[PDB]
Amino acid sequence: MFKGSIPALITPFTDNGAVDEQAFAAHVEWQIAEGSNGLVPVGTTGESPTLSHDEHKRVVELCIEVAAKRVPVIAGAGSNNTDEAIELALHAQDAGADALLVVTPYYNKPTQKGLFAHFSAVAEAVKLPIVIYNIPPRSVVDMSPETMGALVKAHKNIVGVKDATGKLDRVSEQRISCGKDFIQLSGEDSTALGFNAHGGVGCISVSANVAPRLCSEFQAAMLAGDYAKALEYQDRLMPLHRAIFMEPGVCGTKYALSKTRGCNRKVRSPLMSTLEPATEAAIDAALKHAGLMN
Amino acid sequence: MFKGSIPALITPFTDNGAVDEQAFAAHVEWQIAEGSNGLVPVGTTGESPTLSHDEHKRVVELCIEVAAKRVPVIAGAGSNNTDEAIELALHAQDAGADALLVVTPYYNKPTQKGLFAHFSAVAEAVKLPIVIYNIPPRSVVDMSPETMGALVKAHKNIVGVKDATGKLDRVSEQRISCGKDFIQLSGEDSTALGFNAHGGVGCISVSANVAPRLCSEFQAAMLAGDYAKALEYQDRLMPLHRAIFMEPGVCGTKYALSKTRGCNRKVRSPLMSTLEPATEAAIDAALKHAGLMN
Amino acid sequence: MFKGSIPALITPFTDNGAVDEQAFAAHVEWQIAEGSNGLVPVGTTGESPTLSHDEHKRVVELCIEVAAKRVPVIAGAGSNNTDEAIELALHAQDAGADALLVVTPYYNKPTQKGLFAHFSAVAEAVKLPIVIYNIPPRSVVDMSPETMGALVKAHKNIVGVKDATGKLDRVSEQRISCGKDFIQLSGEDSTALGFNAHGGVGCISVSANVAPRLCSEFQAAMLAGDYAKALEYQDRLMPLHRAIFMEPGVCGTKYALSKTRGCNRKVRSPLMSTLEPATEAAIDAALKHAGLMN
Amino acid sequence: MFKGSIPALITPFTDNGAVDEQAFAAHVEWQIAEGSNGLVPVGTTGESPTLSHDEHKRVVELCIEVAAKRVPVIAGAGSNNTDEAIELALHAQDAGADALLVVTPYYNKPTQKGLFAHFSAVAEAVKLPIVIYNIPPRSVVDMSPETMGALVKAHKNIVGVKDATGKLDRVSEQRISCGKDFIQLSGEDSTALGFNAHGGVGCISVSANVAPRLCSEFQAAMLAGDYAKALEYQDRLMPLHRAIFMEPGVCGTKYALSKTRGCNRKVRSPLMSTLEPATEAAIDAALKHAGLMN
Ligand SMILES: N[C@@H](CCCC[NH3+])C(=O)O
Ligand SMILES: N[C@@H](CCCC[NH3+])C(=O)O
Ligand SMILES: N[C@@H](CCCC[NH3+])C(=O)O
Ligand SMILES: N[C@@H](CCCC[NH3+])C(=O)O
Repeated sequence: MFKGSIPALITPFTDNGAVDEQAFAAHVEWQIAEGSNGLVPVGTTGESPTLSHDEHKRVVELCIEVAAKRVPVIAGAGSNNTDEAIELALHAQDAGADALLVVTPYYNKPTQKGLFAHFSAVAEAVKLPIVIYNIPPRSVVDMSPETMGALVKAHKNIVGVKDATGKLDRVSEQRISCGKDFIQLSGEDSTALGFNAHGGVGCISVSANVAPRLCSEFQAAMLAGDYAKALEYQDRLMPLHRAIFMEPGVCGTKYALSKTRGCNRKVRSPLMSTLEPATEAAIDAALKHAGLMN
Repeated sequence: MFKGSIPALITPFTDNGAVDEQAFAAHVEWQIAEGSNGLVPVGTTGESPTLSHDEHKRVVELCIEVAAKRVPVIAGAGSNNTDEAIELALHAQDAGADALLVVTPYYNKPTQKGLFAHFSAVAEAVKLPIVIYNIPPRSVVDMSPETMGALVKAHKNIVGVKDATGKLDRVSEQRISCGKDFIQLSGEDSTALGFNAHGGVGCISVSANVAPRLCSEFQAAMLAGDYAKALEYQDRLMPLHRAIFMEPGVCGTKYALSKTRGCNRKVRSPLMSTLEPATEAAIDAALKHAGLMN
Repeated sequence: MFKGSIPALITPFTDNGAVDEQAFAAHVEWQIAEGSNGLVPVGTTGESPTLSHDEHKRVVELCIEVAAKRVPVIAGAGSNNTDEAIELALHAQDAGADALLVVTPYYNKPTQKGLFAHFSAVAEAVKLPIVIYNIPPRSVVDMSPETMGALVKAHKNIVGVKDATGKLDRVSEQRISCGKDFIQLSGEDSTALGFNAHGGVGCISVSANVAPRLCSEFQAAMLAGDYAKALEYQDRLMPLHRAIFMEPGVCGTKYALSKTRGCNRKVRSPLMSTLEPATEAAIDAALKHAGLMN
Repeated sequence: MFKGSIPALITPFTDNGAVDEQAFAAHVEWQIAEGSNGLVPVGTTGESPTLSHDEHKRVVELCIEVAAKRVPVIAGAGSNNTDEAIELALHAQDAGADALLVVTPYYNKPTQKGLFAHFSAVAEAVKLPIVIYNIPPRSVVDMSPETMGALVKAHKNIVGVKDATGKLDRVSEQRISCGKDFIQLSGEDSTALGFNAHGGVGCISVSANVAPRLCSEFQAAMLAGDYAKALEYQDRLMPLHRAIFMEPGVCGTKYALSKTRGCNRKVRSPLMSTLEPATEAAIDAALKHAGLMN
């Protein structure tokens, strides 16, 4: 599949900061019931940076168990250390994941050849399909369409991109360098609309955590070529997309879910369990606009 | 009225550097015959910065004359000096322009309140509709959706935006702040596709100078809601969009037209009448890919 | 000379926006009396963008007349249009200027070869020494040390740079490409200290408009190699440097001068004659800290 | 205590990728013998991202052992996860470190309040002095002078900053918000000169790995107030500063040391053990210019 609305799942915690397994399972079940087309456990939105390797692996395991092969599980296996990425990738494969989401190394700022070496090493270590997570706003480095194309040519299991550049011309450039069959998924909720118009086939989504049905219907409209209907969904959802990201998306999302479903707001430091009053007011207004709150 | 494929017309020069009125008229005639839905004389692509006031005014006059009310003429009237913008706007109005394209002040970096004051002064001085030209990559400053919305509320003749931010979420934000009836036109050829998906109704276009029929058909497909067909045009045109802008777009465009139509490559310093061999090779390949050269 | 504290002079206006010749003359006389080492009429801070060519030329003329050859007059002759730069440069030369300040073309975004052609054309048109004004925060383009070095090699009258990159390693790179004898002047008040440590010999200064004596003494300390004393001046002046630029520097400066010397706050649109309360409070506090107000 | 030339030590590896304890010890001995005034084990340059926790802790231990209290050891204890930072900080304290270098969280992009919470939690967990490592080019987020000042007020053991903003006005702003006694150390080799002119008292240095004596003498000149001599060292060292960073600094440094001292170029993926020919040529030329190679 690798298409449609694919939530980058939050990782719920109890007040003491421990992983809340029952809350996570309930979230996954609800996501599937509401029409989410795939699942990304332990991406950015799943607070990958503040989980231990054991916790990361466990959340991936739990997601696979709960999904029960109903929709593809694209497991977060990203690291700025190639050894760690391989370790996480191998666990996810053994646990029964359907694909891997692998971020460009952050902080250490490798060259394009370093990016090639990193992704090549992961691709050679596993048999699973790999989705490249290109996110310059977080990793600073930016995998060029040329480097991406080289990886596609070299490795049959490098199958797609979660493109969080926010530059929609990159979709067009990636079509040229990687082919029309290369799976392009939006890494940004607010531009998922234009992204699919350029050739994208879905979105790995933060907002889908809050509004899985509306997000799935939005993606279904674009698959059907009904962009007029898709724009109606954008009118309905854009205030939420924006409000969730006024402060870190993880925190915006957990606040939104605390209002709609009574989810816990707890996150791990340096993320904060609190938000500014204006952010909360904007999220409240966006939820009302979307019809998720009265 | 203001929609579809709207070329930001080049201003052809003769070898002494003077405006070539014959070549300009022929270009306008050909643009209309090939399906262009409107005309922007003396925008960025028309080398507004290197024309005198007299020359600027004359090119606007000539465009109006040649158009003969067949398509709307949205006259370039931008300046970083409010006095000059008013002077150019008043001339264009007297000459018979249908609208004005007014850029955000460049170099002097005004505040949001300065932007408001600038556009308010222009709007109060004329009766014509005004399209705000928001281009942070050139002007550095960026008119916020809030400032844009305030201008829309304050002035009935502020009717649209040529949005060259390259941030397609801005279209969605401008829909919220300015309304669904606010006329949004892409200021970037390469993302015109996603731009319309977000609610845009056309593109003020550099590439239309070279491929007016293909660009018009591309825009027509999106107006009809046929985004699958629009993507086919993007496949055909993207190499050209990219190649024209490897070096300044004015120079890329004039090279392309020198190959297809024998147009003079002459531009005014600090723009160059020459390009790098790799740029010319890429433009050549793009023209062949688009079916404009054999 | 071309060294020490060189104010980029404000252009005072009367309430109706006309150039106030008597106020300008008084400002220049006071600057010289307080120890300013040179003068830049009609730079950015002189509101070059909103003066007509006639007004630009007149202010340059007046500055030359008032200075009476006591300190060098480095006349603003910048334009994004090579023809206009030459026109302004030739007038300044005829009027008796000692040098020219020539900005990198803004808005139209030329290539490095375009920058070379622009500065070469100006250099060949005049006999006067030229100071390149490299300001990427306004012009977007950035003259590389390689391009700068090429201009120095090609033209004996390209003698220096007003470097507003804010990247002090550029001073070191420019020493390599242009030589140790190349005159480097800071284009940023807040980093004039580190700039001279790297090999700079002065600053073309906004803050010198407000505190010419303190700025001259600051520069004199660095010339003497007394960087400990220079740091004491930085402690005294930094709050003013910062406060003046919270909003556009022209407006911050004119407010500061309205408080200390009763100068008119009038500027030309899109600059504003007003500031936010917090900006005015910060400038007030900075003036008190510097000892310019009680 | 914390001043002068402080190398951010490389971590040498053997060909199997393991930490080379013999080579690391020899490097530390040589650094101290050549005049380095302090040591930072397992910073960015020490490849902190690609070490395991056990390896990170071991390299810190070894550095402390070899130093034998001759110069202060400022142990790398940075993480984007507050729990990990605390774990690493507590180990370093128990091992006998003199201070901690703690980076702003990377990738997860916390708010200013998140930064405050992160550094507060680390400061409360240990008794050791903490140097904040502010590096927007890697972490994206940027600790403001206001947030830094708040941390200084709240915690007596937050004593300094490794400032890698490359904005030298920040030193002046940090003097205001944090006080004149706040220990400011340059996080950039190429602007260490201007940094100290603004009030810095040293540099945590990549280049010191290659040229420890020249870097120590450079810093000694600035401490003595001899900025003319310091500039002479900048003339000698600038080509090396630049060449080391054409590609990742770790790799530039290890190449330089392979030429001068026979050090292994081995790094951990996604860093590469190879460089472009032009980079190696530039490093070669820089070493010859500095008198480190014939
Ligand atoms: N905090 C580290 C380790 C996380 C390990 C589990 N995902 C990082 O962001 O890379
Ligand atoms: N070169 C000036 C004047 C151009 C006047 C005609 N458009 C500018 O770019 O603002
Ligand atoms: N406003 C135009 C013309 C100014 C002419 C006098 N300096 C510009 O900024 O280029
Ligand atoms: N690769 C992870 C863990 C490194 C742990 C040792 N410093 C990171 O960069 O945060």
